[PDB]
Amino acid sequence: IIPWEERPAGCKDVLWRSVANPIIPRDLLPTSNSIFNSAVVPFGDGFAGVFRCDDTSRRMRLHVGFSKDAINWNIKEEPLKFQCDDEEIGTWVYGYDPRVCFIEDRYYVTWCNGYHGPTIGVAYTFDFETFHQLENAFIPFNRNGVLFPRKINGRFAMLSRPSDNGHTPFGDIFYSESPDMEFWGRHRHVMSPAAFEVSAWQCTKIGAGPIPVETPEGWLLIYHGVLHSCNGYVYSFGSALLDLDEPWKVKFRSGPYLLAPREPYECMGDVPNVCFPCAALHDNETGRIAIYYGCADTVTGLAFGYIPEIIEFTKRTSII
Amino acid sequence: VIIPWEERPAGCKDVLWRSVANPIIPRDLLPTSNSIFNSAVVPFGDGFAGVFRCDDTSRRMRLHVGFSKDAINWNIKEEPLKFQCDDEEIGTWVYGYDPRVCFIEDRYYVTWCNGYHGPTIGVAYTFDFETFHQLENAFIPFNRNGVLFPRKINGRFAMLSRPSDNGHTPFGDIFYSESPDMEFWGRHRHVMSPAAFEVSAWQCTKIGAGPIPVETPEGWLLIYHGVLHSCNGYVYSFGSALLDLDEPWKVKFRSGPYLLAPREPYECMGDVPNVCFPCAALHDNETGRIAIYYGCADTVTGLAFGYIPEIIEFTKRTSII
Amino acid sequence: IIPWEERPAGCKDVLWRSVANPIIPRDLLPTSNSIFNSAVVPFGDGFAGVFRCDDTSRRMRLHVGFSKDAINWNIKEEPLKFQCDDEEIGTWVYGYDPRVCFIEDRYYVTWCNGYHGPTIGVAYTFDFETFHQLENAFIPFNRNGVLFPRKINGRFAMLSRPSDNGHTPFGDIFYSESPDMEFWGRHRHVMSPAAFEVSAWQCTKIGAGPIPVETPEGWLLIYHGVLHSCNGYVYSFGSALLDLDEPWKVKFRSGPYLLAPREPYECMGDVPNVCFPCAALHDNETGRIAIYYGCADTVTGLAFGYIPEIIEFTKRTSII
Amino acid sequence: IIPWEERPAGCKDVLWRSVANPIIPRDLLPTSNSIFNSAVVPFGDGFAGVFRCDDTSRRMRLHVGFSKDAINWNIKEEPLKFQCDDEEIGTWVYGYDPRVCFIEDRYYVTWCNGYHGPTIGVAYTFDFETFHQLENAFIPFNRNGVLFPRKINGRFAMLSRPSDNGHTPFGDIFYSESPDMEFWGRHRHVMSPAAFEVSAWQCTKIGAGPIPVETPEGWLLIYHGVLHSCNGYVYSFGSALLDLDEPWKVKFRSGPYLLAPREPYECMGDVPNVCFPCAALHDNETGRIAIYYGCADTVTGLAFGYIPEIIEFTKRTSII
Amino acid sequence: VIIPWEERPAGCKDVLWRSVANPIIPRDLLPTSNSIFNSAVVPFGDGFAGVFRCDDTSRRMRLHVGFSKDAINWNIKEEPLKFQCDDEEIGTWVYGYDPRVCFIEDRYYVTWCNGYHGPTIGVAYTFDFETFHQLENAFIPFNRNGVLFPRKINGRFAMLSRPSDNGHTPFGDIFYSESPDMEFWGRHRHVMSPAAFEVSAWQCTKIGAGPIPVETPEGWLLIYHGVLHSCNGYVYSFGSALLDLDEPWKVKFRSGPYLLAPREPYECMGDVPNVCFPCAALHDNETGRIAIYYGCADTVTGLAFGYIPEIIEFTKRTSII
Amino acid sequence: IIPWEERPAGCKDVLWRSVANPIIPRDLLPTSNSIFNSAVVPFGDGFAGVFRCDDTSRRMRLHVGFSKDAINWNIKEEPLKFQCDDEEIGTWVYGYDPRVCFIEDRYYVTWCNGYHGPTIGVAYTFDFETFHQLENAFIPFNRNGVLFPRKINGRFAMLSRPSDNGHTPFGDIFYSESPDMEFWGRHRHVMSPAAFEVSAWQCTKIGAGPIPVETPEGWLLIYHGVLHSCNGYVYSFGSALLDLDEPWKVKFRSGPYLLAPREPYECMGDVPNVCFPCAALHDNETGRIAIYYGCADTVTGLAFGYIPEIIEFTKRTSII
Ligand SMILES: CC(=O)N[C@@H]1[C@@H](O)[C@H](O)[C@@H](CO)O[C@@H]1O
Ligand SMILES: CC(=O)N[C@@H]1[C@@H](O)[C@H](O)[C@@H](CO)O[C@@H]1O
Ligand SMILES: CC(=O)N[C@@H]1[C@@H](O)[C@H](O)[C@@H](CO)O[C@@H]1O
Ligand SMILES: CC(=O)N[C@@H]1[C@@H](O)[C@H](O)[C@@H](CO)O[C@@H]1O
Ligand SMILES: CC(=O)N[C@@H]1[C@@H](O)[C@H](O)[C@@H](CO)O[C@@H]1O
Ligand SMILES: CC(=O)N[C@@H]1[C@@H](O)[C@H](O)[C@@H](CO)O[C@@H]1O
Ligand SMILES: [K+]
Ligand SMILES: [K+]
Ligand SMILES: [K+]
Ligand SMILES: [K+]
Ligand SMILES: [K+]
Ligand SMILES: [K+]
Repeated sequence: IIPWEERPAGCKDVLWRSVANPIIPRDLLPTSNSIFNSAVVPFGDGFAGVFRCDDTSRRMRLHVGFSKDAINWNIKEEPLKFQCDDEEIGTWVYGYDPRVCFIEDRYYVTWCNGYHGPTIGVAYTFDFETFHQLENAFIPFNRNGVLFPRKINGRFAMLSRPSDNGHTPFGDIFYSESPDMEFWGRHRHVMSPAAFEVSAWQCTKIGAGPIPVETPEGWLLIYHGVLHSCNGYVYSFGSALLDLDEPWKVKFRSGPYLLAPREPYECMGDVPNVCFPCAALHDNETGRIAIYYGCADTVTGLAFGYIPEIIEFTKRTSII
Repeated sequence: VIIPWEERPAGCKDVLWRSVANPIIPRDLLPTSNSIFNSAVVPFGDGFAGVFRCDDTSRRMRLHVGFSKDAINWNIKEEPLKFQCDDEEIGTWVYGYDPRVCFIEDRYYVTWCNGYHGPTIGVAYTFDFETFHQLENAFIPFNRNGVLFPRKINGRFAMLSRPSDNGHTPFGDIFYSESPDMEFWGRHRHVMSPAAFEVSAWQCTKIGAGPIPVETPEGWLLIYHGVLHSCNGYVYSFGSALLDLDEPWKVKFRSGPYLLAPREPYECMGDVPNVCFPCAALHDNETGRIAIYYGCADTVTGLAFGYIPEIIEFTKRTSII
Repeated sequence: IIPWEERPAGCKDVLWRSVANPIIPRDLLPTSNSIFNSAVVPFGDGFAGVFRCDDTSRRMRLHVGFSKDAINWNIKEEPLKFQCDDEEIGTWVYGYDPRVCFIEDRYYVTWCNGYHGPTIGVAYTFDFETFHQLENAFIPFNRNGVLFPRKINGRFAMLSRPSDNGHTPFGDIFYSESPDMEFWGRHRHVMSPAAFEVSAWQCTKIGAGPIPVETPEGWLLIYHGVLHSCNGYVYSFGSALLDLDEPWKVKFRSGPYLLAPREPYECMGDVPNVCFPCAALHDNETGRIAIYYGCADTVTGLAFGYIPEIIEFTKRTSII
Repeated sequence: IIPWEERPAGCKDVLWRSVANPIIPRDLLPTSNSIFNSAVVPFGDGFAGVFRCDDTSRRMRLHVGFSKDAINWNIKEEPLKFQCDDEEIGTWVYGYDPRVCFIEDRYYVTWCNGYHGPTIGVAYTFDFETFHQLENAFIPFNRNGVLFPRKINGRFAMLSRPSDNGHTPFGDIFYSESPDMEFWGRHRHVMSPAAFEVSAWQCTKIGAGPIPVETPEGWLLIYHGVLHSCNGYVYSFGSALLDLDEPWKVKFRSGPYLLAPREPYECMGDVPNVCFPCAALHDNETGRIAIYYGCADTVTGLAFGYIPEIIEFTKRTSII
Repeated sequence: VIIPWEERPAGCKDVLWRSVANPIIPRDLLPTSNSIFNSAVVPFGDGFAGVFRCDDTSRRMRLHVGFSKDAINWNIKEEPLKFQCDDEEIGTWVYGYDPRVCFIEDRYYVTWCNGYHGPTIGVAYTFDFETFHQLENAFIPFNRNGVLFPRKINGRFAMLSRPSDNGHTPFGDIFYSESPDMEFWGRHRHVMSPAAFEVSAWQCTKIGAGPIPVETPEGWLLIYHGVLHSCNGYVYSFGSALLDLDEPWKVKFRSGPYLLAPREPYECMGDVPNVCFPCAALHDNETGRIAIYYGCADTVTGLAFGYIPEIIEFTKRTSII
Repeated sequence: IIPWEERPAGCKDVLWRSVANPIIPRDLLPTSNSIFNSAVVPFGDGFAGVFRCDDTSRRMRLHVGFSKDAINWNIKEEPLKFQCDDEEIGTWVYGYDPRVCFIEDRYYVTWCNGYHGPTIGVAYTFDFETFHQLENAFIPFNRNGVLFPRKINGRFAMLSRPSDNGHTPFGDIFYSESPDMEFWGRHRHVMSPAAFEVSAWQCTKIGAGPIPVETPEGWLLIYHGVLHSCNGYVYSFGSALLDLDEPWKVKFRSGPYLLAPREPYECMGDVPNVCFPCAALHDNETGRIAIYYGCADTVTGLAFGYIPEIIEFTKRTSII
């Protein structure tokens, strides 16, 4: 049973913000400075997740949380530690940008893990108590690693986003596969930022957000895009539809955003003008989807909509 | 013509004061608008018309016509304005922003930052704010902040402009040019450069012309923006200068202080924080009233009021020339 | 008798903001745009200060102010002018970043003085009416000059911060001495920005804030640190303890910040996301300290704490 | 009778260097540092030109020169000074990049003229003794202004190259017309730099060189292209064919260059790795063309070819 | 195999010495070649073969096969090498540079910097140097300086690489990766970073693998390039390291001094001034002789010679680990 | 007796290169990569110097050398190590840019000393065998520190050049005084780069070269200037005359350079297009001066001229 608020009266938008935003405040932990990625999944008869909680030292750590209702979170004060046989991959430097999904028999966590710069860390859990760390999937510099929630033609699949070691001024989404969660390959380009004249909210760089959502015609991808203004980056998010069998083949890609920084909690904070989607919960029998997104790199917010309406919007407004 | 007006508050000593109704145009007036923050406004018939920059939810820059009975409450067309053009190449639409409008002699002219292998100044005319006829782009890229004078200067059309680059330009002088025919342009003259940081830092990075010049007996009143580069971005403020009536590239007085700078929440939070960008004015020489339209945070449109003679006085008193 | 508010009920922070913030508004003077450094000291029956008041031409000027309570200030409308026999040094270009302290027999004012670029200007006063300018202490480019409030083994001492001629993307704190307030030397490195992975609020650049506060466990240094986000700089502030006798030797340095931009008056304004500490009043008998800080380069705020608590926080959280 | 050297036996190149290169040395004048644009034309008995000669102050000045054979030049020691009735336009700041051609009844000179940054200066001369300055054709920033040698459908026509106020990192060629040599307009884009993967010698920026040469198949445009290596720009040059009646319409554009820096005089100098074409003399009866080019921004060189061979090369290798 | 060789010049105390015949390959060997400066060379039958980076007079980067009896005088094919691939997406040619070639078990493999939405490491194999069969690109962009080990390491193929950007990259660490199958890659391990400027400035900006690692009893001998960033550009020098045999990401010794730096006119002047870029080596374990191929000023190819044990001695003696 | 070559026949230049250049080659020492500052003085029976010799690790080290004739040098293989009781200042990181002169009773050496970035190191020797390190004169970032060869009104005096921590894109010359060779002050701006349109060889940055040369008319300062081309920096050098009593007051300053990179040893090497003057020897009786200068940051060269001729050239071509 997923978090839900009905479409506000008179609202014509395909996605609408929770009137209770933010749902997770910056100061939930005794030394939290900000809490703004919430990689959430159903777990048991409630919910679990891995949260980016930056502390008052501005260190980036991951913490486990649990919730009965997916809105009020009980986040562990101790940062998440990963078990690793290999001491060098198991060395912690930093971590941010978590994503979590269930694949076949267990939950997988990806995050941007420091190993001589940003790359994609990978781990699994059965219980959100012990996490077994796997090889980093890629060589740096890479982030916005997002696994598909089932195998594709008998291989694990992940979207990713080649980066640099700074505030990267570019970014294409890529797709890769693995037979074993250890060795990765068959890299395919998915998409590039759009031209400024076509769709400027996604003209500087783009990156995958929540775990891809399967629909009968393809994968619904919710992804961030950046616009470079004279005064900074503005992060908005939107939707695309990927081919089911070869998800690097993009079928439709929204011209308009789904959501952009509007509210004071999106516009003011540690990084102004940021809506960064990180997770979603959905129900295919009602079409309902709830999208979790970071707000100003400070707090966490929720937005709601219907999958069929998002799909119709993505096709009708498509730039491809 | 009855222009909008609010009297200055009790105890306010400022030369310009904001409308208590700001923002006068909201970001979501149209079903697909993301922001509406340039308002090129003129008297038209028994009321007012304008060309508005309305950026949509794809963050595309388009121009839309609007009409108003009082110049405060606007009815803006949902569909973007399309230009008619004799020439297919010039007529091709890439993007448009930064509109300005004025009447010269027998018709309304519209200039805008028109994409043609980069930003340049598009030119068109209209008799009715329904059909627009596009003329040659006035200049080669890169250029924007094109603003016509509202009459010919010694028998030639005249336009202020602002040589630019293809990004968020880190420099910018105002220039003046003439044309006998609205097709060929020349006699380019430098008007002014940014001020020295230690003299007037609100206008030390770059400058550009705003509203159409307003003719006064003490010269053309130019209201123009200026940029300060802080560690966290650009701050856009605006101020005033007086140009020679006959040779308007000769600046006679230029203000040290700004007239208006970002202060209010609607100016300090939005798509581009800390921007007050003036785009149009309405004025009444009988009363000396002036109403200046300005975009706020690249999100919404606001209005500010003052008196022409008080602005002239301020410009002279505080002149850095 | 220093300004004080009790720590809010339930508040676990070492420093807490005044509920009266901002204490100095942007428009206090007829031509002020912003008022955000407040170099304050006790004087006579109350308080005096040197204030950075940027005007509506965005020029950077210094003005003298007086207060009876150190909260409600009466600032002179006319900028401060300095007396100097040397016309070359005496030439005013611009001035910002003032700091003020009494040393032995008079008050000294330092500021970021334009002399072919930013350097540290120096002047004294006996009465806060007439100010007499001394030689600039250093060659450009330097700022964040902050004198010790007594001589150190017989010499005047000053912290500074080598810079460039723009929005400096680096910054270490240095220490220098002078026998005579004219010739300076014995330059020693104090500290550098921390590593991003250890303490990111202070990983781009740092600079000294208020006059050092003598304690039995060392000089308490309150200093700003910068984090470079994709959208610009975020200024926070924290604490270090310097050796009493050789103050370039850092004994303890906080990991977490003491204060970071949170309130709308800190997050929105001429320069968003800035808390810049400029002065402090303290009472060794009660342990109370009141720290003045510029907010968003627009207004002035106050924050309160106890010196023993700040000492304890600095030591327990030390990254060295 | 234009200069000529026959193609060496076995030489397969479309263009070949004079064996006498450099034809103008850097120290020809008592104060010359370098001499490296040579805007040459037939005049009377022999030849005349306008030369960029940078002095030992590294100032950029134009000088008039005369030659019997177009190879050995007698350049005037004193810079060229223009007569102008408008004192504002007639103010000399700097000048470089000259081009000279006869149109109708007199010689026109264009150059990169300082007027609050680079723009295209214009003047005329009947005798190469007195030069009369006209209005600058465009607003800054622009350079590489090159006139057509006759009117095009009753209007003067000029190629130009919108620029910035530095070492410009971009550059498209544009075309403009004027009824009167005063007011300019009908601006049209001619061509942009090529894609890196298609033709990298011309992928950063391009600019017109010699006066266009009229042929039955279009205007022969010889133009420079830049490649941005890790160690700077490399200037090469190539060929295109423009429509006769509407010269902004490009018919053919070479993939390969015609000439690139190879010789020590091209690869070592004030600006290493530069071949910058500035003029040509040609003879339609024989098809001979002689192209003048600056070498390393230090000296002037000559290269030879046949117009029909250049045309066949431009077509065969066309990237349009 | 008879590897090229010249004895050390009389009086010469350097560990490596340039051929007196340099450049051994000129820039205009082919009718349309602009420059020829990577030479990925191996023994083949009775002579030598290689894959050469020949940039053309359009300044396109292509790979060409060549053959030589002596490894000094090369017969390079006029037409660029084409790869067979049955996946059209991966088999699309955009550009290629930076080849390296070695024999592993049953065939020759060739890696190169292959354009696939930016630089990455392309991989192919050949049995005969006539037909080349392309495999998956080994990594996601941006990467280059991919260099295979000449045997499997504990049953897996192994490759050095170099994470990059899509420009003239201002950074660069060498990495190591493994693959069981020449298709999927993983077990990524950091090998080394640029040195500190105050320790060894020829290798302080970025580093990258050069020739195929050469196996010694004392480790893998890695010859690699290093960049120094002067006010006027990058200077590429090359030096030596020894890697653990079994875990080649563990560096045992790393030279402080360079082995070779741009000195000669053919190294200092050309398309990219001040570049010595090593691309291949031939060696003879019986004699200890090694011949190192290197690109000179991105224009021509040179040769340098030395003795493996003397290089090992120098690497240990001068080690900055 | 200082080295001398008479001006080549007909040569009209104020300064002329030695026909023996380069006088010091790059490979004098077993591990030298380049040898290109040579801070030279008369000593005992001949000459002594401190030389910048970068090694084959590209480390910057200073070495002592001696010569009978000041042309052919015997440079010590071992780098120079300074004696210093203070362990903090005595720590060696790197050193370059040496300058040497005799002041009153001993030889002083300054150099660009690494101390948390570049600053001016200072030391003395009586014998060119043992060198005794003093305090760094300034806080970083600074270089091109050049002492005057006597006291000025009872104080030691030094030119310097505020910098940054990279390849500095700016640079003015400053003057400072010290009563004791420990504490420094009375900082005065000497000169800034010229405007591009006035004198482009010196329009990016400038810095002092050889020790100032006393004349009856003022101090002859030989200094470098930088021009920023598209392909890098070009270092040339020229002359100014400073007031004898107040040497920050410039009396005349040359518009043209004295010398600029022309020869292959100046235009090809580790840093192309560099002539960097570092020391001079002179004879007041004859007016002869021999100027040592770094060539392409690879080798050392010599140029000769006459002090009165240099002075008249500086006056006649003065840009102030
Ligand atoms: C603590 C901090 O500033 N972290 C940021 C991270 O939030 C961001 O996503 C990345 C890219 O812009 O840069 C930094 O790693
Ligand atoms: C869509 C968008 O971000 N447009 C901006 C425009 O508003 C701005 O005026 C111009 C110059 O700074 O840059 C961009 O074109
Ligand atoms: C008027 C203005 O913008 N002044 C700022 C000043 O506040 C700031 O501290 C300094 C460094 O960032 O740069 C500028 O001088
Ligand atoms: C003196 C000097 O360096 N002049 C150059 C000029 O030669 C060049 O064409 C232009 C663009 O790169 O920049 C500068 O004006
Ligand atoms: C054609 C051309 O300039 N190619 C270069 C290539 O040689 C170089 O290795 C790379 C990194 O600097 O940049 C470009 O791809
Ligand atoms: C080894 C090396 O590259 N040193 C240079 C030095 O020669 C130069 O003067 C300084 C300023 O450009 O930068 C670097 O420190
Ligand atoms: K795709
Ligand atoms: K003017
Ligand atoms: K210290
Ligand atoms: K065209
Ligand atoms: K390692
Ligand atoms: K001076």
